[PDB]
Amino acid sequence: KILHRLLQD
Amino acid sequence: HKILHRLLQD
Amino acid sequence: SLALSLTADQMVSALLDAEPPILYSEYPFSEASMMGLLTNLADRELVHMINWAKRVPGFVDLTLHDQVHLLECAWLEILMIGLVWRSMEHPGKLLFAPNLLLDRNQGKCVEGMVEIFDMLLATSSRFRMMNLQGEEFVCLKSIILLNSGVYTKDHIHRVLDKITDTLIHLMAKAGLTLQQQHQRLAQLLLILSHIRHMSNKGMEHLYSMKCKNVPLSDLLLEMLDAHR
Amino acid sequence: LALSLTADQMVSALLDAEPPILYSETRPFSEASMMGLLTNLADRELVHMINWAKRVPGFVDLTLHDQVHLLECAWLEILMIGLVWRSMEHPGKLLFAPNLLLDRNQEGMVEIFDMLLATSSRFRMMNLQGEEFVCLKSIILLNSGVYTLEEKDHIHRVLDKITDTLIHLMAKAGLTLQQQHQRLAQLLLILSHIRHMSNKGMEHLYSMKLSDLLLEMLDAH
Ligand SMILES: Oc1ccc(C(=C2CCc3cc(Br)ccc32)c2ccc(O)cc2)cc1
Ligand SMILES: Oc1ccc(C(=C2CCc3cc(Br)ccc32)c2ccc(O)cc2)cc1
Repeated sequence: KILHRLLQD
Repeated sequence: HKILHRLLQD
Repeated sequence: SLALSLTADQMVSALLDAEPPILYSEYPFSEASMMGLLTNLADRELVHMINWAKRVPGFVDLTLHDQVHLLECAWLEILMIGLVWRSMEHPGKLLFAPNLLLDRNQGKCVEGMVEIFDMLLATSSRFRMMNLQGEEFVCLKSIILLNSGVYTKDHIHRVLDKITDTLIHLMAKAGLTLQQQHQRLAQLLLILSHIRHMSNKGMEHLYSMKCKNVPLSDLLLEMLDAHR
Repeated sequence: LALSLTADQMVSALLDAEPPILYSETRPFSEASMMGLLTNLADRELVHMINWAKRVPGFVDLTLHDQVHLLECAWLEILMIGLVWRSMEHPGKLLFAPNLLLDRNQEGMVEIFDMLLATSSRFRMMNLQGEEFVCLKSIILLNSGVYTLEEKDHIHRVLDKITDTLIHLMAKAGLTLQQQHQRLAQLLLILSHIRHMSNKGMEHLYSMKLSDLLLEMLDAH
């Protein structure tokens, strides 16, 4: 998920 | 009109 | 008038005496049978809700058209919060009727019912943890009736403030400090946001199986068509 | 952690975390074009919201799974209460972007439009303060998906803090204890309508189902 990735980056 | 009307008046 | 003059005790007693009765189901494992029993129950509950709404202080003062609008807007919310309240002393269960106890497994028959079931159970679990009182419940239910459709009005806000003063009074008469009074008030009202969510999710599912042919009652169809 | 910050520090933290008001992409036409612009705007607003949520006290203390779920549940709510906040001093119009004032007369759009307008009129009537707004918006993020092994008493603790934060602001505003409970109730009852507008807004979006991130947020419902 993009949302999970943006919460990481 | 509506059944809700009658039940609100009765 | 009539509602703004009453004390918090008179407000509570009025709401308690106005409480609708707990109806019984018809004397399930099928989609048709399941929705059939729920539809039949909800329709008969609506008739009692309308009369309960009449005995809600301030609701009478409203014009007929506004009374219709508020009921059309919050009828499923009011049905659900009542269900949640009935299911408090039945953890992991939903008490639609004294002769109709249901767990999340029996909601697998009807599409979308499982999701709403869990949200209903989570709400009942929250009332338990908060130890919600009946005096607080009747206040929350009256708020839903007056608030939910108020933005779709000055007098209604005044009555809402009265119920707010009533809720604080109940918590102040319970031995809670000022900090605990606001906080619990906030915790209760935030749940109404979830009740709104369940109603909207429940509404679109009812409308889904309305165009797809259980035959909803004429009253339910009217309430449902108010939400397009 | 974040459960030690005073009411002033809580407000300042939220105010400093405030995302910017993004611009959209001035002739006439169009319904497709209309929702094409709102989609492009919301998509870029999402990126700021995600990093805004990180700065929300207590949100970073939760697992990646819960943070995803909370944002998936309330992203449209947060967008709409921000929209309503922008359009406070613009009666009868919605400020989607500083270069985008839309009135009511410009499928299902106008129904939500009027609800958004009514919400903005309510903020104007109550004279909503920015300190109160950032509290409400943070409440939405934490409360919307809290009821959808693991305990969530931490979330309730932060919510109770924001409640105290809200009350502290109003006590400094010279409001009496009765006026403090009432307006507190008034603010939180609006969140019920904000939830409603989101639900109605959500279903209209996955009925016309273009942004990649939005598709993930939308499929969550
Ligand atoms: O026609 C209907 C069928 C069901 C509901 C209700 C609900 C509850 C769970 C549910 C799940 C789905 Br999917 C659809 C509707 C409903 C409901 C009925 C009675 C109550 O006291 C409370 C709620 C109302 C009217
Ligand atoms: O993909 C979209 C498109 C529009 C919206 C919004 C709204 C507002 C009006 C509306 C009406 C409908 Br019907 C559906 C969505 C929306 C919205 C966009 C930006 C904001 O800052 C706030 C909200 C969000 C995501």
